[PDB]
Amino acid sequence: GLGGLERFCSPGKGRGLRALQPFQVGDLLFSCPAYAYVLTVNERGNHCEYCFTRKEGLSKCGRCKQAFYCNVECQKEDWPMHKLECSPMVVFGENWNPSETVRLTARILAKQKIHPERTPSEKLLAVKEFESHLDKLDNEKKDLIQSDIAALHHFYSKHLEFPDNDSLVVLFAQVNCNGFTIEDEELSHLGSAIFPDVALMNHSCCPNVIVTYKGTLAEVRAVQEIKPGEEVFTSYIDLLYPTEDRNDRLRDSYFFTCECQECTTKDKDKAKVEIRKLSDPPKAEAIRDMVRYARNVIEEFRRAKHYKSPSELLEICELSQEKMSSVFEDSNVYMLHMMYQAMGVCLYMQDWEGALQYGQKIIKPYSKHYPLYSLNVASMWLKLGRLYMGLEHKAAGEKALKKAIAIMEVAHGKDHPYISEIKQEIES
Ligand SMILES: Cc1cc2c(ncn2C2CN(C(=O)c3ccn(CC4CCN([C@H]5C=CCCCC5)CC4)c3)C2)c(N)n1
Ligand SMILES: [Cl-]
Ligand SMILES: [Zn+2]
Ligand SMILES: [Zn+2]
Ligand SMILES: [Zn+2]
Repeated sequence: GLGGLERFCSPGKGRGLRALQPFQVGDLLFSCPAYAYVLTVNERGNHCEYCFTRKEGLSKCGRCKQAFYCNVECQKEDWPMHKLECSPMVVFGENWNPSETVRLTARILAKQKIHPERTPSEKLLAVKEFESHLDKLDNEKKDLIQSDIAALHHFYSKHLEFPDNDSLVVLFAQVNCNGFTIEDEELSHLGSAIFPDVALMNHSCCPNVIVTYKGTLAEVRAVQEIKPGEEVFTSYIDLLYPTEDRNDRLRDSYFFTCECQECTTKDKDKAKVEIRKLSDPPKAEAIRDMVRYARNVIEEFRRAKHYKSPSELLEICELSQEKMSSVFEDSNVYMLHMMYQAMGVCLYMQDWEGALQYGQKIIKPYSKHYPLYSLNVASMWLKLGRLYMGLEHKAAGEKALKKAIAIMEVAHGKDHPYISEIKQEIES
């Protein structure tokens, strides 16, 4: 997080990261070891707790029987963090339920006790310097923070020395906006982590780098050419959506609005909210009304995922698209969102043919709307590839897997484990 790069003051943005040497597409700018990290509960059996390596036959922790490790080195090395939960899981059993944010924050506190001094993950930005945005948080968020502090005390009281409430409020607020989610090759949620030097990068909607993970190591690779003196920009938000949506998301979490070329011009708003070529052109009240509808349905579906059944979820996706299609083309990003969700439901039901059908409809417009080396696009191709291969559509499967590899070679690097894994899926 230092070679050929420096920390600097980005005008209008704040502290950021600047290139001192050229980078080409695919080049590693830096990697950043996790300051703190946690494997999500639902991936326990499938990944090592320490290093996140996926493989069959992982060795169980003999003390709690809940954690899984590659070997005794992984087990020994994870202990300073694992010790925060090992006995507590035995004590609490099925009542053990700290949120992932609480789990990550407990680790931060343990890390601060064992290694109080600057770590390699903090070459340019320290965890203590993270923005909390505490003065901008509403009462609901502050209430949620108090519930996290209560939970932290409740589940970890035998294993941490707690700072005072005011300090923990700041730390939870910092975790809330600075934590990264680590996702696998299909963008499935693996865990949460703190990558301080990665957190230094400012936001653009035409970013020049992409963040990926090799185990718990964050890696930062160029997705456009970067010249000496140029700022290194990552994206904090999902780039599928139009300018207002993007900025609503930025405002919600980080209390700023973007000033990049995409946001200034809004040149891709029309193509993203692609309107049908009707006989009578629609009127702005009807566009505005359908946009509002779409955004509300997306959000209602987000919640519905927790309590509704799979057939009810598909019905929502189908009905939403039927209503939206008065005004929107199928390549419209809001239509794609719902198809993407319907694809998710099919994969969950193990309806492999139905999932393939949705994926086939998503992929080409989805790829046009995202930047060239989007992990969202790579993930979609990978899912198609695997669906095709399972149904013995070999040529289509090879082709989709190779489209995924093409993106991933740039984003993850050519020697990444995922690529070796996917190349073996083709050679098979
Ligand atoms: C006016 C202005 C200011 C700008 C800007 N770009 C950046 N800024 C500054 C940095 N700002 C923050 O408030 C902030 C607070 C914290 N972090 C780091 C986390 C970001 C999210 N990720 C990830 C979070 C979750 C997972 C998804 C990927 C993003 C973590 C580090 C940044 C305003 C710009 N273009 N304009
Ligand atoms: Cl977003
Ligand atoms: Zn254990
Ligand atoms: Zn391991
Ligand atoms: Zn922007």
